[PDB]
Amino acid sequence: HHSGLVKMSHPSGDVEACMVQVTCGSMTLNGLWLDNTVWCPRHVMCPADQLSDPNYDALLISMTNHSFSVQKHIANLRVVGHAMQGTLLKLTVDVANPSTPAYTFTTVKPGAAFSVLACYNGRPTGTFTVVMRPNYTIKGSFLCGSCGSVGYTKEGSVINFCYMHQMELANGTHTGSAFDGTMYGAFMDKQVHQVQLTDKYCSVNVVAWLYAAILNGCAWFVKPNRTSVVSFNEWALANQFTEFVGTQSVDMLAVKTGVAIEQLLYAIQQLYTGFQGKQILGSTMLEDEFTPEDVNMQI
Amino acid sequence: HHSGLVKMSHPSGDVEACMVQVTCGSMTLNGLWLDNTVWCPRHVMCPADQLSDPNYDALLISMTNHSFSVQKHIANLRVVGHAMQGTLLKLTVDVANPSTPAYTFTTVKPGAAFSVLACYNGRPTGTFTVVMRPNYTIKGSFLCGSCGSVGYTKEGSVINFCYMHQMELANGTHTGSAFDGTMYGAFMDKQVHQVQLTDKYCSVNVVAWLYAAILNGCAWFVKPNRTSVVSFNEWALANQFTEFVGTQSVDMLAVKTGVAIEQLLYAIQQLYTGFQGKQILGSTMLEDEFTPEDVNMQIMGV
Ligand SMILES: *[C@H](O)[C@H](C[C@@H]1CCNC1=O)NC(=O)[C@H](CC1CCCCC1)NC(=O)OC1CCC(F)(F)CC1
Ligand SMILES: *[C@H](O)[C@H](C[C@@H]1CCNC1=O)NC(=O)[C@H](CC1CCCCC1)NC(=O)OC1CCC(F)(F)CC1
Repeated sequence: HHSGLVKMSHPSGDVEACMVQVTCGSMTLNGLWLDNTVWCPRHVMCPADQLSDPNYDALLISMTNHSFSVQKHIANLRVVGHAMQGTLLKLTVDVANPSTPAYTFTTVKPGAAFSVLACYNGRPTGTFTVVMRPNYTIKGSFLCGSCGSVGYTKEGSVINFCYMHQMELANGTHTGSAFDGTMYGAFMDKQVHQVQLTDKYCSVNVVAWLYAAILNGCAWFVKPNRTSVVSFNEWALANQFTEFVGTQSVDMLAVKTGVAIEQLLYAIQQLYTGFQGKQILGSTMLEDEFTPEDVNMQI
Repeated sequence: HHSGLVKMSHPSGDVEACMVQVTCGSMTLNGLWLDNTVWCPRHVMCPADQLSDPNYDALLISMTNHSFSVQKHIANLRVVGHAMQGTLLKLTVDVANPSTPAYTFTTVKPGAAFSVLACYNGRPTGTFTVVMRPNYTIKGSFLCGSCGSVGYTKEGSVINFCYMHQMELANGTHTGSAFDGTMYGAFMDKQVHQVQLTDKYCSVNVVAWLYAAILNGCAWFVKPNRTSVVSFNEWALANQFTEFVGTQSVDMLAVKTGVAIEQLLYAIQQLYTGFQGKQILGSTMLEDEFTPEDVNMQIMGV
């Protein structure tokens, strides 16, 4: 029995209408056009010469409004302002985006999922869902020209913008900025080798996934035994798991199933070292990319 | 090394602007509004007590234009005509959808992937990608209210509409209609237990996935040895694989890597038994849900 638990993205329509192309001299990439503001990565200012260690203060001083050009493919936009905020540019333009959705800015924490609209030359090309990993990188699919693609969640018709794509690490994973301008995971926007920390299992997501299993008729791993939040978090330090942190969302799953979070924490301690011949939701390894909210929504 | 080979859907905005709610008595579901036409599953006509063997032909005659209420959410639309085409209703409305995309109506074949815009009460809520399986079912996530949700691809500026959701089977998979009004597979729009055929591995997609592995620096499974297409296809009949049919998209993966299809058809015959402790792209079994087009786009960008 297919659980129907699949990797699901938000409808991208509201964001597609905000995507523009931004050019600065020879560099071009994607930006996000909200009201009279265009957001893009500041490295649009770098020539190919100096990608190893750009001087962003000197680059910005050297610029005028006329240094930037914004075009819409998904309108006639003139840049009337330019400023830096962390690793992002905040360009001001003269026309307001008529299709600006209600929005907010949020900084996601490890374990949370968000949707990415991948864009090339301001044209949306694909959408996928990613989980912010405990080492503050994401997987997903990003090729040359995708910088400035944005990640977002939704609450109603309210879009919470949370990610603007910046770079790929040598291991093929990715990182970007929040719209407060800080890079996820302290990475520097310099083309200089930087090492991701080790990845961990997102405990709270693993729990949701086993709840999903129980809801689909797979509960052989539920015993009466319990492990406390506090004991489990001590066990997790030593075994490559994140701190467990309960939510209203996870509690709903306990009520639906009759199974308590503590029972699954114990279950995870045992399953960590193997399934011993058994399957769960078609896997032989614990899965940590489905959040509690995914399981509530989809089952 | 992370491949960058992920489940990726088309941007759904072109399709969001076409989704409406269609109501007929008790039943409510989603519809697809293109120009002056609204398409929806015909069982919206069906009263809840008569779902096991509905007489659609008599249900339709009994309706008037006022029996159908159509609401946009993402105005009210006046129904000025109604007709049945196979398992779908074709409603005519007095306003042409001002945001109709260029579109076609092509039925997809097994192994082909498409994007789904899952909707409830005419409100788009999620998008995901599915593969039409050899037994004409799809996986995905569909709950009460999802009927009339649509699946599509986009080629150039043209959206191809290929799926309108109708039902969930006992094993949790799903099926529906093509926009010519046929149901995929044998299925009928009757709420009755129905025999779905045995599933199979999608050979061409397994080859694309092996090519993605080669491109990502993982080719331990490649040997000089080859199996021809005709020989592989005869073997496939006895081992739960589809016939392999090459395409230009696969040929490009072969040109780019230097590895011939026939070397990968040979490899599949050896990897079917198991990988014997190794992995391919973080997998210990063969993956058949990524197409050659996916691999060309996501790894090479074509
Ligand atoms: C922008 O579109 C592009 C996106 C990349 C291309 C491949 N996959 C992606 O996600 N970003 C870059 O190409 C990025 C540009 C530079 C510009 C100067 C400031 C810093 C970013 N370079 C990049 O991602 O290269 C990696 C190399 C390995 C590293 F660890 F050093 C980080 C930078
Ligand atoms: C329409 O929105 C709905 C979508 C279903 C509900 C649960 N998941 C889905 O994908 N479709 C139906 O409910 C469908 C309607 C009938 C009405 C007469 C014409 C033919 C289809 N019935 C259906 O899917 O029955 C299933 C329910 C799930 C099951 F496992 F119990 C087997 C029968």
